Amino acid sequence: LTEEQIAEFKEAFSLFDKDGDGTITTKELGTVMRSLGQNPTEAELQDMINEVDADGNGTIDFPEFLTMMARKMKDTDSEEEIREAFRVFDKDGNGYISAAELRHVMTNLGEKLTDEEVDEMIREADIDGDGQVNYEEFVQMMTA
Amino acid sequence: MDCLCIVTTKKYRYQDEDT
Ligand SMILES: [Ca+2]
Ligand SMILES: [Ca+2]
Ligand SMILES: [Ca+2]
Ligand SMILES: [Ca+2]
Repeated sequence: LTEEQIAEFKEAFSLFDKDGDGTITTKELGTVMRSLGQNPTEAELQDMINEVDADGNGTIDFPEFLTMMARKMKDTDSEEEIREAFRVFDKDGNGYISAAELRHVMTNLGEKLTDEEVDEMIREADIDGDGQVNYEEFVQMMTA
Repeated sequence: MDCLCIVTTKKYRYQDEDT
């Protein structure tokens, strides 16, 4: 794995963690998943975690984090993966991402992207140039 | 799901860095 990527993931890990313990909990991520315009219950909150959880404890630990990350870092057989990021980017649930919802998520995570950066990035998967990224456009970008 | 969508977001945001 590229050191550059490692340093980048370091940033992500720094945003999910809010206790300084070094482990991803349900209470920490739940807070972010809340700022996304949603409100999940204990059943939903663990459902999301179970997706990453493979040990059976209900917590995003390091062992699962490595495998989980490898499952996306080199994801080119996107099955449920498409939906994951699609449901995180598509807040309206219409199936079309834009500088509308993307801006919100980019700011929610705390990445170094301005409003102009959002529109620019949006044209990476935007082939027709409609200002939105559809499922087809996303598939041919993530899987291909 | 969550932390993984971040990895997906990073991949999608890393894919822009090409052309
Ligand atoms: Ca923590
Ligand atoms: Ca676990
Ligand atoms: Ca949408
Ligand atoms: Ca489009």
